[PDB]
Amino acid sequence: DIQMTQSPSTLSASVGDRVTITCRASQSISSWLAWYQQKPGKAPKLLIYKASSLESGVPSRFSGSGSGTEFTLTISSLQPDDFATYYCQQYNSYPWTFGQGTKVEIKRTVAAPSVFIFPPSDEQLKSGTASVVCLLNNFYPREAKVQWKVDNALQSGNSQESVTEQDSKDSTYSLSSTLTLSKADYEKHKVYACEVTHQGLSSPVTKSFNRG
Amino acid sequence: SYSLCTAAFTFTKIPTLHGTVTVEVQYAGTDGPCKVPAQMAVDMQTLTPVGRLITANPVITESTENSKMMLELDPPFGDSYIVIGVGEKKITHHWHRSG
Amino acid sequence: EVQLLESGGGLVQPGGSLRLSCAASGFTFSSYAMSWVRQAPGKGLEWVSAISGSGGSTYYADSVKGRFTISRDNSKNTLYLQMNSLRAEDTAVYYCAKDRGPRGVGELFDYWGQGTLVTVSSASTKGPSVFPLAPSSKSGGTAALGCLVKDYFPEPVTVSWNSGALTSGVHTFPAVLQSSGLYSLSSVVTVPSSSLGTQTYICNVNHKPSNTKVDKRVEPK
Repeated sequence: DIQMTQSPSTLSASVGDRVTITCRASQSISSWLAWYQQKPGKAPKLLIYKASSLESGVPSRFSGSGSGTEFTLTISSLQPDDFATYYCQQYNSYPWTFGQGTKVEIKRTVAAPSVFIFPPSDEQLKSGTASVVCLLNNFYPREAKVQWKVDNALQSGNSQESVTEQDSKDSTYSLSSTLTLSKADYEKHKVYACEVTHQGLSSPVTKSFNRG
Repeated sequence: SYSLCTAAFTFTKIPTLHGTVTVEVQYAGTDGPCKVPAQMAVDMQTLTPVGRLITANPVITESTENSKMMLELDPPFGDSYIVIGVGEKKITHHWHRSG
Repeated sequence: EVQLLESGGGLVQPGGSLRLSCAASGFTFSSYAMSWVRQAPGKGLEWVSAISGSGGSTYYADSVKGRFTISRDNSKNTLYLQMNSLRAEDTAVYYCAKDRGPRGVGELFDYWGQGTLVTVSSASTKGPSVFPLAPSSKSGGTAALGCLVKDYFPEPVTVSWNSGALTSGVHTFPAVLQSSGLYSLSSVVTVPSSSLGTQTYICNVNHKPSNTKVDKRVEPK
């Protein structure tokens, strides 16, 4: 099966910059190679076929080059709607295999997150469980560190986080750490806090509440 | 019943037989055994199959790379384009019949 | 006007069967080759199967061969994919794409549909629990509220704010698979400092698999 492997697996750049993605094949495939773009939640779109031929509707900053084994996709000047994951595909023979993808992200000024905590709703306590939620809002870069401290004791194996895709207006990220405990085991502690360590925070910010 | 080959074909020893024509092709693929797509046309115009294509039901009978194949077709008089394939690796040549 | 619309996906037990459809509309179907490409949630695109414009030729991927069957009905402009021995690893969004060139084999995938989700598991349809994310932080941070959608299966859940009126500052992060095998989702929105007693905020959760659409009013505590 012809193996497509792209490089790199993750890209960061600012608008106006030139970015170049790479795709090496397991064997020689001359110019039989396409490129697609996929935005989060949408279907892929064909951008370039036969290595350098643009598909009608694709802007001029997109270009393709390569033959035999090493092909590259180039964006002359990154624009705010070009951020997506880009796949590689050889149609030299069947089965038409793809690469693993390349995620293009927008660089921006470091942004500190507004941190919020939410206590469990009573409604849920009646059910039998309790979940505290820690929300990091509109911060860059994506790399963050959220820590749960219950009565100043760090937690592990009770929380689950999830970061949103880069926003289109301000190129910022947003994650949410959900700490879930039993109602019996929740009721015994008092203070609940999430510690936040970011690249755009001078000192760790922690927002908490004491009840239970 | 076989599927059509999905790889690329080649044009080796170029060629008549007082009416019919013969051409040898080289298949660069491992999905054999598949149907070899061969026909004549007037190209860039939804390649309408003209001609006859004499060779009976051509198939790459082996799953090994770079197999050779003898194909004989009945091209029409005048200029024509012997298409060997189907897809984006479809090769095309030029023919002229005794005018 | 090339419009493609996949239909026929959902939840099925391992070893069962399900068949997908794809109604193509904007081109001469009897001239173009169509294919099926799937995408596991969080991973890349894997090629499943492709069929010719006549149906005389049909190709499959090894992980799928001898279990799926691709079919075509050129009279009704639809395309099918019969899946008869589904496993867990077949869980993906299945796309219906059309060849970039007429009378081909499926070398390229010109147009794509948005897809239909198939989740193969032994778990049962479980409706979510939506609990408010009451807003406090007493001229505050800038205010923040939301909803916690918890313990649902399968994955498709859609949440909207104020019957689609609230749309700025909303954050719908991806669902996290909890250790129980059930998903949990958080949706949040930042609103102005003042306006918290004036305009009321409701999150509308809809879980089409369990028919549990709900309107949870988020009041301040």
